[PDB]
Amino acid sequence: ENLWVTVYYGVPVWKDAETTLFCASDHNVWATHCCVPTDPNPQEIHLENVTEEFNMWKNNMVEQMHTDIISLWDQSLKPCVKLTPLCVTLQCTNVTNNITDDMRGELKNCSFNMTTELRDKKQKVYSLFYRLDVVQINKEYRLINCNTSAITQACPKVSFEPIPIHYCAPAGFAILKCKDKKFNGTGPCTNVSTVQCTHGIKPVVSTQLLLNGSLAEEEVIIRSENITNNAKNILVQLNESVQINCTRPNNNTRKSIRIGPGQWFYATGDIIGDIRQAHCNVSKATWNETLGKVVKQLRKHFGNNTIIRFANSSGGDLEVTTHSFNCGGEFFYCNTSGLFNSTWISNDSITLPCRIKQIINMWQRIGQAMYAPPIQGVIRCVSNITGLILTRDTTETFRPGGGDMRDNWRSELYKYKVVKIEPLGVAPTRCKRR
Amino acid sequence: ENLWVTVYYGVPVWKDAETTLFCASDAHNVWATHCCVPTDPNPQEIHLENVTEEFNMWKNNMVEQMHTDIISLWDQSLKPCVKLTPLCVTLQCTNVTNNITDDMRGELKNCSFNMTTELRDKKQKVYSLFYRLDVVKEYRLINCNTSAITQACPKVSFEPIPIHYCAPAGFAILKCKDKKFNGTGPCTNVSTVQCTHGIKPVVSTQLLLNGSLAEEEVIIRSENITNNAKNILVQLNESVQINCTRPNNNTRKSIRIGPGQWFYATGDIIGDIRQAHCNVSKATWNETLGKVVKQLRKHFGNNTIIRFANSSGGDLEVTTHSFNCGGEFFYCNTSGLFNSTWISNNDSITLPCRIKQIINMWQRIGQAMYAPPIQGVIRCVSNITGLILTRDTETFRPGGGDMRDNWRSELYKYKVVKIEPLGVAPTRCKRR
Amino acid sequence: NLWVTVYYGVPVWKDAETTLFCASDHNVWATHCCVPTDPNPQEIHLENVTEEFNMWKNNMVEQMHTDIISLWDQSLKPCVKLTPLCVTLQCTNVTNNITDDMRGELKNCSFNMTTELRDKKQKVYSLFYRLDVVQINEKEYRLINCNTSAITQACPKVSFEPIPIHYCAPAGFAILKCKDKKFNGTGPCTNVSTVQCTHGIKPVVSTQLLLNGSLAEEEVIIRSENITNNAKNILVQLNESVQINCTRPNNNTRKSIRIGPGQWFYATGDIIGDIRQAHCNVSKATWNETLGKVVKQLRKHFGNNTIIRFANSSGGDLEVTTHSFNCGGEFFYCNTSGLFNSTWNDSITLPCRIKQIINMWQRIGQAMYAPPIQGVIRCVSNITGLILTRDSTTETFRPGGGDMRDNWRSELYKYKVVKIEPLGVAPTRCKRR
Amino acid sequence: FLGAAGSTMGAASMTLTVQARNLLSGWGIKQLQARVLAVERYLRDQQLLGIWGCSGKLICCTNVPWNSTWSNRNLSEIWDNMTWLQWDKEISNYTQIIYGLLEESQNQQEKNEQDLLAL
Amino acid sequence: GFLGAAGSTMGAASMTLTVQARNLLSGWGIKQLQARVLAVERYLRDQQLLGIWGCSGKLICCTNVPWNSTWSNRNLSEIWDNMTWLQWDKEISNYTQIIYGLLEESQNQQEKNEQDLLALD
Amino acid sequence: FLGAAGSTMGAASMTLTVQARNLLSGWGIKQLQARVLAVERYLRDQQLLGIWGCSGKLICCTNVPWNSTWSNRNLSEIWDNMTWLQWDKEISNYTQIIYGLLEESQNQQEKNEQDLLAL
Ligand SMILES: *[C@@H]1O[C@H](CO)[C@@H](O[C@@H]2O[C@H](CO)[C@@H](O[C@@H]3O[C@H](CO)[C@@H](O)[C@H](O)[C@@H]3O)[C@H](O)[C@H]2NC(C)=O)[C@H](O)[C@H]1NC(C)=O
Ligand SMILES: *[C@@H]1O[C@H](CO)[C@@H](O[C@@H]2O[C@H](CO)[C@@H](O[C@@H]3O[C@H](CO)[C@@H](O)[C@H](O)[C@@H]3O)[C@H](O)[C@H]2NC(C)=O)[C@H](O)[C@H]1NC(C)=O
Ligand SMILES: *[C@@H]1O[C@H](CO)[C@@H](O[C@@H]2O[C@H](CO)[C@@H](O[C@@H]3O[C@H](CO)[C@@H](O)[C@H](O)[C@@H]3O)[C@H](O)[C@H]2NC(C)=O)[C@H](O)[C@H]1NC(C)=O
Ligand SMILES: *[C@@H]1O[C@H](CO)[C@@H](O[C@@H]2O[C@H](CO)[C@@H](O)[C@H](O)[C@H]2NC(C)=O)[C@H](O)[C@H]1NC(C)=O
Ligand SMILES: *[C@@H]1O[C@H](CO)[C@@H](O)[C@H](O)[C@H]1NC(C)=O
Ligand SMILES: *[C@@H]1O[C@H](CO)[C@@H](O)[C@H](O)[C@H]1NC(C)=O
Ligand SMILES: *[C@@H]1O[C@H](CO)[C@@H](O)[C@H](O)[C@H]1NC(C)=O
Ligand SMILES: *[C@@H]1O[C@H](CO)[C@@H](O)[C@H](O)[C@H]1NC(C)=O
Ligand SMILES: *[C@@H]1O[C@H](CO)[C@@H](O)[C@H](O)[C@H]1NC(C)=O
Ligand SMILES: *[C@@H]1O[C@H](CO)[C@@H](O)[C@H](O)[C@H]1NC(C)=O
Ligand SMILES: *[C@@H]1O[C@H](CO)[C@@H](O)[C@H](O)[C@H]1NC(C)=O
Ligand SMILES: *[C@@H]1O[C@H](CO)[C@@H](O)[C@H](O)[C@H]1NC(C)=O
Ligand SMILES: *[C@@H]1O[C@H](CO)[C@@H](O)[C@H](O)[C@H]1NC(C)=O
Ligand SMILES: *[C@@H]1O[C@H](CO)[C@@H](O)[C@H](O)[C@H]1NC(C)=O
Ligand SMILES: *[C@@H]1O[C@H](CO)[C@@H](O)[C@H](O)[C@H]1NC(C)=O
Ligand SMILES: *[C@@H]1O[C@H](CO)[C@@H](O)[C@H](O)[C@H]1NC(C)=O
Ligand SMILES: *[C@@H]1O[C@H](CO)[C@@H](O)[C@H](O)[C@H]1NC(C)=O
Ligand SMILES: *[C@@H]1O[C@H](CO)[C@@H](O)[C@H](O)[C@H]1NC(C)=O
Ligand SMILES: *[C@@H]1O[C@H](CO)[C@@H](O)[C@H](O)[C@H]1NC(C)=O
Ligand SMILES: *[C@@H]1O[C@H](CO)[C@@H](O)[C@H](O)[C@H]1NC(C)=O
Ligand SMILES: *[C@@H]1O[C@H](CO)[C@@H](O)[C@H](O)[C@H]1NC(C)=O
Repeated sequence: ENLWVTVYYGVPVWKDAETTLFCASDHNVWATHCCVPTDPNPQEIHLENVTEEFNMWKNNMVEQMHTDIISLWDQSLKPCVKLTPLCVTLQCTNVTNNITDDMRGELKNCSFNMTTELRDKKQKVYSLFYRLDVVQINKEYRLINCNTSAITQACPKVSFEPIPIHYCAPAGFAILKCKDKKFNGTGPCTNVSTVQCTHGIKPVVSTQLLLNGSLAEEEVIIRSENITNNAKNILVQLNESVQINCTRPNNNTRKSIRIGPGQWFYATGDIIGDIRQAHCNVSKATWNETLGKVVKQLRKHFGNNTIIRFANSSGGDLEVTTHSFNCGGEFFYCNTSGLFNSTWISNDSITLPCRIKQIINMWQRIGQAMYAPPIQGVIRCVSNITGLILTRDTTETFRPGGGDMRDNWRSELYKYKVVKIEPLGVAPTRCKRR
Repeated sequence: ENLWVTVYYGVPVWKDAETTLFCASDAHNVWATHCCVPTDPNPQEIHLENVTEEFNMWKNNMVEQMHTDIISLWDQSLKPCVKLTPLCVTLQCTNVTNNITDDMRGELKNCSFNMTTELRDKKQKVYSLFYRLDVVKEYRLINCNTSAITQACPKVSFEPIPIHYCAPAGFAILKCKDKKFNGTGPCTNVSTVQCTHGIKPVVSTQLLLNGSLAEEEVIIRSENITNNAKNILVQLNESVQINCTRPNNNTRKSIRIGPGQWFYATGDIIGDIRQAHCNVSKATWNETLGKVVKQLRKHFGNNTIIRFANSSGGDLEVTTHSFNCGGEFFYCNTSGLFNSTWISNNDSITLPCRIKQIINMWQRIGQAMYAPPIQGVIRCVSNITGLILTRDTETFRPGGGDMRDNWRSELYKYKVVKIEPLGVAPTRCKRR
Repeated sequence: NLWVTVYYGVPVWKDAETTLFCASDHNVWATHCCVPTDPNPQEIHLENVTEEFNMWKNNMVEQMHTDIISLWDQSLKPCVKLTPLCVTLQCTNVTNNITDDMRGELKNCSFNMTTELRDKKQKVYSLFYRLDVVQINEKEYRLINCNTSAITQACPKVSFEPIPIHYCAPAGFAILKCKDKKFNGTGPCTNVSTVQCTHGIKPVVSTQLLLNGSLAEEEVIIRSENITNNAKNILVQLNESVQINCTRPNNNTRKSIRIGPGQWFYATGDIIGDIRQAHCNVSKATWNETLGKVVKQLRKHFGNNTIIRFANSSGGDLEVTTHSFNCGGEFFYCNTSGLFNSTWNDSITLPCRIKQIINMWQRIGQAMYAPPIQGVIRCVSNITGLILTRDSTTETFRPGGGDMRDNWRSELYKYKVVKIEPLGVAPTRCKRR
Repeated sequence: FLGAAGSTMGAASMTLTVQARNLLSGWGIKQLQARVLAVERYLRDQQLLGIWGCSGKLICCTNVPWNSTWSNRNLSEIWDNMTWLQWDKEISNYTQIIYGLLEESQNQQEKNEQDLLAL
Repeated sequence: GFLGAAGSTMGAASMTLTVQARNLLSGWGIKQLQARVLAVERYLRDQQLLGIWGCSGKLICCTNVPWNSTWSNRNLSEIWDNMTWLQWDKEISNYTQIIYGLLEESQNQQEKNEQDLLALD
Repeated sequence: FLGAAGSTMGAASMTLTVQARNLLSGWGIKQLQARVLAVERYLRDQQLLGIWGCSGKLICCTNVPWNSTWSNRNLSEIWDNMTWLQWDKEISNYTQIIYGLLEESQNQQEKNEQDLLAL
């Protein structure tokens, strides 16, 4: 009867939105990239009496994190030496040395003729290679990727060590965070707070096992888009970490070869001391308890009258059939088949042998290749297993999987949503102009 | 007399201006990865009731803007492609005599050469076919003694699609709707639009293909028709249909150059080897020229003779008609369309064509593109919507020239103006 | 009693560092400095302003340095990389019309190189200066900077002649200028004006002596960060110019060599007529009076009874040991020891050497090849200052520098960039409503 | 900052300056695009408030009557039992109508002011 | 519609100020970004100027600067009707800066006068 | 432009239009950054004046009293005998405190206007 339109500005409302996020932090590629410092104060604002709907599989923050890592990774390799001049026939024989375990035949001693600083001359050089880097054509060999792409040597001073990255909203935007300790992955969430920046997320790249992520507050949280449709990956988050001790035991050196006028190649040099197999150690008791925790929670979706079995998985690609792990400066491909072979019906340790690969084709791309410079000395890493990526095949059987990469970030970004602030609006009041 | 200054904001006035326009499109094409902004169906036009705007197509900066953007786009799309530097070796060539239906006599050649392969320590012997226009028994390619030849990526299409130019904020585009607008001077039926009608970026020579038609009669336009050194653009009232083909069933041979580097060579030809040609309706063409003649006489006098004849600048950019038919480069002989004397007092026309693969485009000579071969048989059917004519009784000939003249045939009705919303006028009030 | 009142448009500022832009009026600084400026001088005088200025740790200097390096490098991007020519050379010591002073200076070098087709070769020859040719470690020679880096040929149509450059503030910023004459690079300055753009500064590249630029208003001005610290340079600005004229008296020819796909290398061709060494002429009387003025104002920091003596350079590469007079496309390395031998007919000549493969800005991963100029070069320029270093009862001064920032501090010392902060608060006898 | 969200409409209006301030304050082309957009969004809202005669205010009262069509709820049951998110959803289909009406009203008001000043 | 009133008389077009104003602020890609920045700068220069003159927030601002017959010696009947804004803009183009300067001076004086009136309480 | 910078504040207060009118009017990434920042700084000041209720004015009086804490100098020695640069040096730490008070005052005033207009 006597109500009039009053216009208000600064109204605390929003809409779901897709915008551009920027990073912040605290010769690393991400330290160079994330030039914006974070505020030591999280500035987290609790929102009382709200029920926000979240969906981790529809979250565009995932696409940006993926896009940003690909872009950064590639940009950092642009101003580097190409190894196109190394795509020549190699003459390779097996390394004869004090070689133990089953490493005999794993390494080869390759000699070849490459370019020099002088256009009129070639030089005879040699280097060591792992079997996984070299393809036989006969003692005649080629590097594996010379038939599809140029191989770029990564710049030796560039560090790809993951450091925490914080994603921050631009002005006019905000990030809502779900604090429900039991959050499903989809649906309404109570105890939602607003933040400016996310917690730091380390851009760790791996398959099968997820290393150095966040832990669940209680039990195991099992999240998948459908569960029923076994084609989807299951992301399993643990409330306890499992420590894994990894090493490359050989004492390596480098042989620096000049290949042109301001360009050089780092060859794997002679091995100092005996040759041993690379491997990872997982405490057995901890691992068996961890699976028991996962299986108990997994049963909630299948029944408490069933059987849960694990498989060693399968595939046509080392990136997914083995545990892809980046330790220090070298890429490991570890055998987890003895880690996932139990069947669950209701001091000791397991050693996982690991293979080392030097020519890397990341992000499942074909047209690009990177040569990982060899690392001097002996390599040791200790990592935290914080979660697993599993797939499913009357007994149910589960196996290690992943490799899409996006799934390695969904596990950290599932609690965040980006919204757009819409500060202008109207409502009826008793107040009239003039 | 107590009159005071009042300030108004939102005043509907403007100034002539130049600015940056952006592209939009409807719905692997080189322009589809550019014109990422959708257009508005029913874009809305606003008629201005009492505006007599002065337009000038030959001073229109939009032509320059369209031209520079096309050149830029063209070059940018060829950057991430395979260079053919490794093919600048000598060739050993013989003629193809394999069921040639006469009149080639070496136009198509069978060549072989020493080129690179997967490893740097190896070489390979390869075979390919070439067209005579691309080749200098010892032969070289025509563009290996200067610049470099880059192979166009087989994955990018250069098919023209409609391009709409749209004004940025603060600007508007005025469209001239007057009947028989001749390119310059005042225009009465002026309307404001946000974007152009959609122009296909066709790159033909001599004849203007797939453009807009005149609605009442043929329109003759030139900057100064009496100068005898300007191109005359002719906008036709009706289209003339032309059927163009390359009848030979070809093949594509894939040759490795290096590490992910591939060359697409012309392979063997299946079936008889025949000449490319275009079929122009004769009756339509005879009527079409008669209409042009009637209109040209309005500028030259009722007692003159137009006299059609062919051009002489034989660099194949001026004397022949370029199409980009199927992405192929035809270079057709149009002299048979222009030899007649008009005095005031099916029987189709067949034009032979000359296929060429190494193209120095946009009259530049510091760059060259190699057009990958197209397998199968090519046919295009298109609409002749206009002509480029020149003159020197006085004789008319097909012209040719810089691309700005083709694009100016569609942008001739549009002008860009800057909106100036702030202004002042007297009024009977005071601030207090 | 007093209420807060807020004002906007308040004439105050803060020290600040921001990005300045280039303003002007086929040069390398053309097309990259497209804002015409100074149609009318500004110079707004600020009465009763005593601002603090500092030549050292200035921001304008760092940007000028940074921008020049960037521009310089950008200009070479589209030109020939001289991928070939690291082949070895077969060189002959040229004696034809050469005097004893230049024996071994020029070499006639022949070599194999590629051509238009990949599997074809050609034999060419050209002349080189001794400075750019090193005997191979294995009559066989190589170019110096060929074994460690690519040499980009300088673009034949790009002029690197310095033109005046004006630096201009972005909106919201202003440049304050110190008009004092006794300022000496630091401290509070009385008579400060505000400008939008600096005076034009010519980006002249040099070492030891400062060439074309401004003169001191009254007397010789000696500026140093710490006059007592022998690790610092002394920039001396003269109040009088000294003319120097340099020449390369050799009627050169150019030999164009085709590389690969129509790329061209411009080789030094033969020499028409007599072959003679490059040199520079400096007026003797002017130079001796100039030093007299420099020492008179220098003794003020050491004592009226101390002895000042001059000496030549201590060591290092030509970039620091010799004068680096830069002519329109040529790099001269001139011997200045003859200018610095005193203790405190009518001309002195300085011998000069010519180098073509240039490593600029003290960098070693890049090199540029300066193509030859035909005919004879004659350069006339003004000496405006010196870069000196110091190292009892007697002090020794020597030519120094080489840090390009020193050649820019000498023009930018009077300017400071400030940020305008128009909002502020004060009390008043005025309350709202 | 959305700290008042979830509180009722009559409570939330107490913080309008908090939300307003934080709207503006907060390869590299990526950041310029983000910054330019933030500015454009800010200005669009300021232009609307200005064109409706609400320049400089966070709360402005107009002369456009409330239509029971848009909402037939009482004053109570809007301001005390609802938050802004709920309100925004209930009348989200009328926003463009209200905005058009507000612009028409301001134009009429300014014309009347000019004619009054004329006396 | 936008510019629909362009051919109408000055006193008719006054009813479409809203329409023109609401469309000014926006209703290789580097050039798109440059265009967006400039559109904002143009918009802001006009808004700043209205602020300086004390016309902020209004489409129609009545000031206290008298009209000079020198700028244009015409009656209201010769301006508000029988004339479009385009014609007017040309007619007084050469006095634009004079008027703008006068408007600035007036507003500055008005602000000082108001501060003094508030003080006298 | 800044001609009054060395002058008495009581004189300098009359050149406010001169400084304000020169704030907007006077390598692609660097130029865009320069332009975007100039705009951003301008808008930050305009938003802030709006929040405090001083939009559209170069000179405004508010309802926040002056505290002796910020300055115990008398009035004559503030407006005379001192420049704005000197005044700025005196009021440095007591800046954000004023801004907070100005915001609080304006919020109370807008609520009061809305309630008064409902009678
Ligand atoms: C999970 O987090 C742990 C702990 O941050 C990661 O292991 C650590 O990796 C760094 C970098 O490789 C090692 O630092 C090294 O220090 C020596 C000097 O002590 C230096 O010479 C090397 O160049 C390097 O900077 C660090 O020692 C190592 N920590 C442990 C306990 O071994 C681990 O890699 C992360 N997991 C994954 C999958 O990335
Ligand atoms: C004038 O416009 C006509 C169309 O109205 C243009 O001809 C058309 O060109 C396209 C592309 O070359 C042809 O489509 C192709 O068809 C094959 C077989 O179906 C397919 O494999 C290709 O991927 C592609 O879709 C289209 O059929 C053809 N239309 C006609 C009637 O022949 C003509 O080229 C334009 N004029 C000029 C000068 O460009
Ligand atoms: C200091 O300033 C003087 C005076 O501006 C500079 O002298 C000028 O130097 C340029 C480049 O060497 C000379 O340009 C050439 O002139 C000939 C004339 O025939 C022309 O054919 C060439 O194409 C080129 O344009 C210019 O003539 C000369 N000016 C005079 C009066 O001699 C001097 O180079 C500056 N010194 C330094 C170190 O920058
Ligand atoms: C374009 O000009 C015509 C006249 O040439 C305008 O027509 C007048 O419209 C008003 C509308 O209220 C009538 O009262 C007049 O009687 C009409 N005059 C004549 C001679 O018919 C027309 O309105 C103008 N266009 C615009 C947009 O204003
Ligand atoms: C993890 O969850 C289990 C659930 O039974 C609980 O017993 C255990 O204490 C939890 N561990 C930690 C570290 O909180
Ligand atoms: C890793 O090595 C440390 C060495 O002190 C040891 O304490 C820890 O238990 C080991 N972890 C595993 C999983 O074996
Ligand atoms: C191809 O035919 C032409 C016909 O004029 C002849 O001149 C040429 O020599 C022939 N080519 C070869 C390799 O025989
Ligand atoms: C030409 O065609 C005939 C059939 O008409 C066929 O027998 C002959 O082999 C063909 N010749 C060539 C060179 O293909
Ligand atoms: C390869 O080079 C040799 C050099 O004698 C030549 O005889 C042979 O014909 C070449 N191969 C090809 C395909 O031209
Ligand atoms: C403008 O449109 C009207 C529509 O009736 C038409 O009669 C008139 O001839 C047109 N004017 C011109 C110059 O084409
Ligand atoms: C048009 O052509 C005539 C021919 O005599 C010439 O005199 C005139 O100058 C030309 N005008 C223009 C504008 O080119
Ligand atoms: C035009 O050319 C044809 C042959 O293509 C010829 O028969 C005809 O007589 C020519 N006509 C004229 C006017 O030259
Ligand atoms: C060059 O040749 C002359 C011949 O008389 C000789 O005296 C001189 O020492 C030679 N110089 C060099 C560097 O070989
Ligand atoms: C070119 O190479 C041949 C290879 O036998 C060699 O004999 C000749 O001396 C070289 N020529 C030059 C100028 O280096
Ligand atoms: C430079 O000027 C400052 C001003 O205080 C003075 O103290 C210093 O001694 C001067 N230095 C020289 C070398 O003249
Ligand atoms: C060249 O330098 C000498 C130095 O003695 C001087 O006398 C002469 O005038 C100078 N020439 C020019 C053109 O300045
Ligand atoms: C949430 O609801 C309770 C009543 O159940 C009320 O007391 C409290 O103030 C509400 N919180 C907010 C933010 O309004
Ligand atoms: C709103 O109006 C309805 C009309 O039927 C009435 O029943 C209801 O009690 C009113 N609610 C309030 C809060 O006044
Ligand atoms: C402005 O001055 C020019 C001087 O040539 C004159 O032509 C023009 O008509 C004048 N405009 C006005 C509005 O008086
Ligand atoms: C500078 O100080 C003198 C002192 O007498 C004063 O008269 C003059 O007005 C002041 N200058 C400015 C710009 O206020
Ligand atoms: C402001 O004035 C009050 C008056 O009671 C005083 O108590 C307080 O200390 C003063 N200063 C500040 C910073 O509040």
